[PDB]
Amino acid sequence: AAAAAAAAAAAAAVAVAVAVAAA
Amino acid sequence: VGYDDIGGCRKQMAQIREMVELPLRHPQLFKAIGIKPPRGVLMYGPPGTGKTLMARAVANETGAFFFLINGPEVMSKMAGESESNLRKAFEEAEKNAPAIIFIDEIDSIAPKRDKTNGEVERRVVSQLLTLMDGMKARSNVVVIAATNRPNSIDPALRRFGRFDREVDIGIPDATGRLEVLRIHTKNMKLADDVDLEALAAETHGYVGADIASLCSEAAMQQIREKMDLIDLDEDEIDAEVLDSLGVTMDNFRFALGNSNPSALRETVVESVNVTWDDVGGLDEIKEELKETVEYPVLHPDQYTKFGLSPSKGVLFYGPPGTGKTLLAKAVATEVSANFISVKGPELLSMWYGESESNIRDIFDKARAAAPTVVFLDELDSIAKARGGSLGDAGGASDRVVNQLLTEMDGMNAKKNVFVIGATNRPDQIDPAILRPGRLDQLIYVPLPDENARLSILNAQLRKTPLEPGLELTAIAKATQGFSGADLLYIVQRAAKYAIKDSIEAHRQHEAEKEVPEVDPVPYITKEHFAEAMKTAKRSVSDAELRRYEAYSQQ
Amino acid sequence: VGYDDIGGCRKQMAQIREMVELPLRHPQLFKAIGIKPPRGVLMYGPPGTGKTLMARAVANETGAFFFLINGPEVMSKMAGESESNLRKAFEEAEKNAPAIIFIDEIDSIAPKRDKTNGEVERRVVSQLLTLMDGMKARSNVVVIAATNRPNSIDPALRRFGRFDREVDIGIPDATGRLEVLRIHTKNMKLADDVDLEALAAETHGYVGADIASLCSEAAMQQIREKMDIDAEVLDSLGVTMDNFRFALGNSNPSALRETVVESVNVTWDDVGGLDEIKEELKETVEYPVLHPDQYTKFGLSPSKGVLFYGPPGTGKTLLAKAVATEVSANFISVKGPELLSMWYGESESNIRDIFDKARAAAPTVVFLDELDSIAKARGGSLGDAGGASDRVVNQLLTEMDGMNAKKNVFVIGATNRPDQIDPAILRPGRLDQLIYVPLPDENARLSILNAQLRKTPLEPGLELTAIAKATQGFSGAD
Amino acid sequence: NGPEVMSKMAGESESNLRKAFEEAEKNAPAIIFIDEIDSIAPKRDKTNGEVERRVVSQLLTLMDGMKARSNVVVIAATNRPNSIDPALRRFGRFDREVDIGIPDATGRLEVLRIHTKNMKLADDVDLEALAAETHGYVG
Amino acid sequence: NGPEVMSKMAGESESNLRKAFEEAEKNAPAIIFIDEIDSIAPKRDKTNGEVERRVVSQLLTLMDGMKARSNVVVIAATNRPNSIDPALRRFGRFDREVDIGIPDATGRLEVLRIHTKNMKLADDVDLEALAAETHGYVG
Amino acid sequence: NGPEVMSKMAGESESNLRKAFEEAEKNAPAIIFIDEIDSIAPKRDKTNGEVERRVVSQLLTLMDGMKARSNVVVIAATNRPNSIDPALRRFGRFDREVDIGDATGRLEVLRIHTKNMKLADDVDLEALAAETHGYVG
Amino acid sequence: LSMWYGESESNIRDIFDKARAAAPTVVFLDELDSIAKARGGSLGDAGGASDRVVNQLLTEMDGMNAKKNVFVIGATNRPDQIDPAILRPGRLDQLIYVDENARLSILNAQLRKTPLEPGLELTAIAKATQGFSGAD
Amino acid sequence: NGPEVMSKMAGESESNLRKAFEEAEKNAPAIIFIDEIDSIAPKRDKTNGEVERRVVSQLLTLMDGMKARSNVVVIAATNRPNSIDPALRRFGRFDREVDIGDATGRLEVLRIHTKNMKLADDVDLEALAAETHGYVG
Ligand SMILES: [Mg+2]
Ligand SMILES: [Mg+2]
Ligand SMILES: [Mg+2]
Ligand SMILES: [Mg+2]
Repeated sequence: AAAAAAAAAAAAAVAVAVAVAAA
Repeated sequence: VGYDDIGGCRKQMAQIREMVELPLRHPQLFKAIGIKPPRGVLMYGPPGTGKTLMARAVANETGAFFFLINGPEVMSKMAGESESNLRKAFEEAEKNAPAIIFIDEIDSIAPKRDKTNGEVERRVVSQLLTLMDGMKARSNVVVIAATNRPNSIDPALRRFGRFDREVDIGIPDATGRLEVLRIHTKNMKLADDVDLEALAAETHGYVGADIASLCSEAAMQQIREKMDLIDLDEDEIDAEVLDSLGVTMDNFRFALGNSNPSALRETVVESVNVTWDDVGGLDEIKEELKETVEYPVLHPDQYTKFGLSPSKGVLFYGPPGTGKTLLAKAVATEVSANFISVKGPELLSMWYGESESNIRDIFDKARAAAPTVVFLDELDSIAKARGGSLGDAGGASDRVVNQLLTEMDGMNAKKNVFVIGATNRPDQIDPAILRPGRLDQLIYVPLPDENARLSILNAQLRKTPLEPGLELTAIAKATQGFSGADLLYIVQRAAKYAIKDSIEAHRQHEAEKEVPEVDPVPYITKEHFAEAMKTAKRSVSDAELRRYEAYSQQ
Repeated sequence: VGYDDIGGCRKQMAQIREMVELPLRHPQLFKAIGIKPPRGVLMYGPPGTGKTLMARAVANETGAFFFLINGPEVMSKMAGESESNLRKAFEEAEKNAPAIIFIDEIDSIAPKRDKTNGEVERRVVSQLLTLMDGMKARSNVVVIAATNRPNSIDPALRRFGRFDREVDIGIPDATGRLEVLRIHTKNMKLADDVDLEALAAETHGYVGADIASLCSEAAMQQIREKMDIDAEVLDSLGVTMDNFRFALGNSNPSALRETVVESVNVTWDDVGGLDEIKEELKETVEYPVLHPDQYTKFGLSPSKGVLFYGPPGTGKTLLAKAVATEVSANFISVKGPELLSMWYGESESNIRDIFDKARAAAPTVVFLDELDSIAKARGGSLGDAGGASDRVVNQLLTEMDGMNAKKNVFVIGATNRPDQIDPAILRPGRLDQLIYVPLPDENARLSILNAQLRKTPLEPGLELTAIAKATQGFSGAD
Repeated sequence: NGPEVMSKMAGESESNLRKAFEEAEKNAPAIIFIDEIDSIAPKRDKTNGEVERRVVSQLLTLMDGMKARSNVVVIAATNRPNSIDPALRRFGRFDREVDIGIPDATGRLEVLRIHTKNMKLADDVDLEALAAETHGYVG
Repeated sequence: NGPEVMSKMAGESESNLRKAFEEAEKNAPAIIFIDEIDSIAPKRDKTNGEVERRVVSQLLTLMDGMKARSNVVVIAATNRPNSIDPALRRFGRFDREVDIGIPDATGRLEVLRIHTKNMKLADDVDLEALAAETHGYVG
Repeated sequence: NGPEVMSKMAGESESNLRKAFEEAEKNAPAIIFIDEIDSIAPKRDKTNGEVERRVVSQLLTLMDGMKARSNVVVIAATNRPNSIDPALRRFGRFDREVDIGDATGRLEVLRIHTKNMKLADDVDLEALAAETHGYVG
Repeated sequence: LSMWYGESESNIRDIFDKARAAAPTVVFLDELDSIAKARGGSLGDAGGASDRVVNQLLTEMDGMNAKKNVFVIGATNRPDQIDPAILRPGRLDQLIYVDENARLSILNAQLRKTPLEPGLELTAIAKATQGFSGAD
Repeated sequence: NGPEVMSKMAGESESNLRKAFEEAEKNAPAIIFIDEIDSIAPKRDKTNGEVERRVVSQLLTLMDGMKARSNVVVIAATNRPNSIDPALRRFGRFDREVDIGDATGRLEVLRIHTKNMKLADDVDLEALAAETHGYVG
């Protein structure tokens, strides 16, 4: 007989950064 | 079910009838022309449009056997017997006669090969490929596949020779809606006081099944009044109310005001009803808006005669508290077209791809329930300049703007998607949205004039008991530089002072009773306005007004 | 359970009862009208509102067959067994008699089929679609579903034929809470002093199970008052009104249980001076929430927002604490820069969540401390993080004024730099009254000194008029 | 235990929860202690998997559904409650949340006394001064 | 080792730890050594993904829970303790954090003397002077 | 290869690295060339992904530990060697750093690249070695 | 144009890279004055961005040999505000100067696919409108 | 073709690639047509699978392992020119690409298709080949 299987691998997110100017 | 059940798309119905009968009724013309007729046909479109109904009707008129294969019912319990089950079903279908085979929910067996990660599904799809390929010319059997969404199909299944002809079962027009209404309403005791043309002229985005929902809801409403009057008491049944039953028109109005299209309930907007008399002032502006919104949706013949492509977008800009959101509300409630409300930052998401998927889904629903009016409020939140700073935080905002442009530029006269823009700061609006051909006409909402302001006050104090001997022109002349929000604030403060007077009077009355009219005067007095004027301000400074004036000049 | 248990939602009780009974008591009438009735319904609303209670009541009262399906129960390990279970369930329901299926927590078994990446779930949802509609769809059976997130369902499932009618079992009203209280206090023994009308008035956001929890806690308090076993104490318990007051002063609505504020103890007499501003705040907060009939008599919505501005330490946060402690409406104390996040969009997601809680447990008061931190001018910052602050202020603008309901949200802002606020926030409709909080005068400084010295012993001859005359430019902090 | 219940096969973690609750109800009026519940009760809105959401829905229906629970009391322990599904923080499922926080001076004295009752101390040691000088100790 | 316990399937890393600890407790008092603990004990709430949270919670339960351990000792090794979950840095889980840092002149002299015990030197060789010039060289 | 071994499945790239090291230690004393190590060494502090730190820890475990390596040498390759972990650049893992960054070498490369073909008799390689002053090889 | 630095030159750099990649080509720079602005002296961040844009344009146009045969076409309304450093010989030397008959022809080309009334002449609109343009 | 290289058996795709390459080297100096290369080469950066990486490495090591005595060439067609591995576009495998951006071939295709029917007596397929501009196949 056959059988099934569950799988949950990962995820990927995106970040936000702050910069500094010199006028 | 028969040819008289499926309705609306007459040309599509003729095409499918030719495609399914001719290679089974008369193959001499196919041999004469010299093309082998196909064996597979796809029909797609939004769910609840009539695909399965049409397939069942086709299975009815033709006496050929009709073998329905429910998508998710092809697997089995024992190791490797589903393949044998499908094979034996297909061989019986071929061996018996030139039958008709209907495979439902092809999407269940078409996960695009990328998000599968299984092996039994691979085996079953490959077996289906072999069975479809192994169809001799003498079988004379054709397959009709039913898909809810067209882009989740295995192109291997879409290749020529297996499944070549698709048909977009779309939204029926007004005539299609009227005829389907007749089909549904012909088997009912209909009162004389009925005008199905009005129902098929006020219903816009409905497709296929929600019309049935409308009918059922109306019937239920009729049951409501007849049950309330009859009062059976749930202990017997009478025999006079049934024959004294007639469907009214007000129940149809109630059903129309109650239900919405089946596609857009996911984005159902809370019911707020503002009339055209609520937008005080701006008479010429409202006239221009009415002209812009009523013409593309009602006069296609005029559009053709003009020969000029109407604009498919618009941008409201002006100072805060002038009524941009108010006009959006007025259009949304009484414009006679669908309306999907979206907030700018609402769509953005932290995951990769989800943001663009959200833009794609909202515009897909907008095109599905055509005609529609997508209201983009605070447009400068999602549509800013591109490449403003090196720190683009992954360029996700740039990607979102590019998705909006690429997926909004694919418009035409069809789908009647009208975009309403509304921004507080037009300086940060991307010029790409402002270039000619995309959002051309710009409406500037100025500060109200003295007459316009008097109209605003009368529109805000319409449903408010007020003294007989009182005028508003003095207030209008005094609040010279005010805005609509400021007028709302002054009237609100006056009401607050009035309720204070009412409550203190009631407390004094209760006290003297301890040791009829509720207040000394139910109407707001002139003194309330007189002593509520000490606390108002002007919403926008002269600097902001000058900036908006310069933007208008340029 | 019966129809006398579910309280506070008359429309939904009537709609579900008619839909479930009338087509199963007078089918001939529906053959006379011609059309079939709706046959699938999805109950949705915040948790602890009475969805499962309604299902239990229908199962108990209606004499027809009833089959119950919890969400995950259908799935199994062997391949293609879940669909076999669903088919078996539907066949068992159909074969014996006309029956009612109830699917609890449909969100587990009906994903959107577009964001999911599994296989078995997508086949289970497709099997559900075929069973609910298609060749030999269903006969003399009705399907009820219950959910907390109706938006997590594939739209193809929520079309006519599968789930045509949507009942919205939402938060009750004052009358609904009174009726629920009357239902829940029908079996215990109560003292005469209890007055449920006032208690229902003060329960500003409690929904369903919240009321039950309140009652249970009050009873437990009574049990631990007369336990310091003979029938003398077994009889004559007598849940006093003080027990209910204590339980109400202790519990908070489950919706705001996530953001429960720490119990700070201040009072109005602690705020010296600013008498007129204190009365103005009282007037603007208590009138819409206690006296809605007069507002609807005049046909105008109430004023909501307010912004304190002035020198530091004049008493802005003190006023906010006083509002938090001595007002019946719920309080959401929110920090300025707390709501920001490194990710993309999570700032606006958090803001939307906070305002959703505020509008859910209405009437509610939200305190925005240092409004100039998150709501600054727009576009001034050249070097930015992708305009995240700009999107935050735009989200605030649309959430405080947009396609909302304007039921009861009172926003109080407190900043000492009123020039850095976006002018789009200062317009009426969002923050419509700006209250300056100036430096105290002598009569206010004396009042403040008494306010902070009301728990302190002092020499009898110590007069504070000299101290007040001696401090001229001082503030409350000084 | 928190993560102890889940298995790789699809539809077996929920079976384990079913078995646990059915044994608890079949045997006697029982107590169910779930340690580190934050690992099997996320908010179902920030998560993206499928087995975790399905397990959470299983827990919700098993603790409070039709014929929910008969004289069985559920205890849970966690270090951060804010990362828990709001549907679990309600009367009927998790009636009340007790806050076991940082002991004060008296609490530290009690902890010291209990923990130094089985060892052989010297005669020169007092525990009140030690509990006074120890300030931020969590017990 | 760090990554050697994790697996592709959902709910198997915890099974790996369970069987490992059971093998440790099966026979004799045992010593466990987890090299690079920072790779499988991230700070909870700072990570995106339920598997890391679940494995962290499982480790917490295994080391300190009901009937936690019996005559078994656990040792970990990491380069950045600040990235470890604070719940793991408590008495009963990781109670003594020993700092194996840079040796001094005497320690490095010992290092040279041990390293040059199998190597063949010249007659004119000293290690004290050699140890003196080197300053930052560790191990 | 660097970007080849990295994947999105949790616990799969570490399994690939362990399988590669077991295959290198199974048959014979061999030489491992892991190319483009800067993509799979994000210094464990600038990155946000957990799989990169996990495969970094897997690399340090396979290179050093109890019975780590039995007569097998690993070779790396990168363009910027500063974006590697200081624990990766330690003794026992990458203890020798070779800088492979002139005219005589370019002439030798021209001679060894023009070896299997008779080009001509009057071709002078001096101009070919002097004009191609910026050719890497 | 990028309000930041470098990017606003990298855009023109990779535009000219696409130009030299798709040889031969025509680079139609619309509204040259808006870009050049006769860099001169402005003494600000906008002045520095304008000077960097003009220097990038000059160093990415003067480097075009007989190979790659690109061709830059500019157009403007005001020729006063164009940079003489870009009107120099060797970079861009041609000067094409651009009526009633052209207005009538433009109206007849604009009214091509239009069902016009037969009894209508556009010469009256051509004679009445003198200083108009095709857009108006 | 592209997606016709996979099977249930693990690694069967590399065996199929080796079988095809050894058949083309065994039979004659010939030409191999690999249609729809965008399915086999997923550009190696956006993908997350492992059998796609394995089949890309197998195609790389089979295209590189062709000597002078093989005398076989490979032809590959694609739809988009951007989703291709640069390692497949490296010097050695694919360097000479054509940019196909006629009426005689269209008339030939018409005379191929429509020559098996009782057509008409007043037809001119030259006009259909002239008026048909962008059709193919
Ligand atoms: Mg259908
Ligand atoms: Mg607005
Ligand atoms: Mg429930
Ligand atoms: Mg403060």
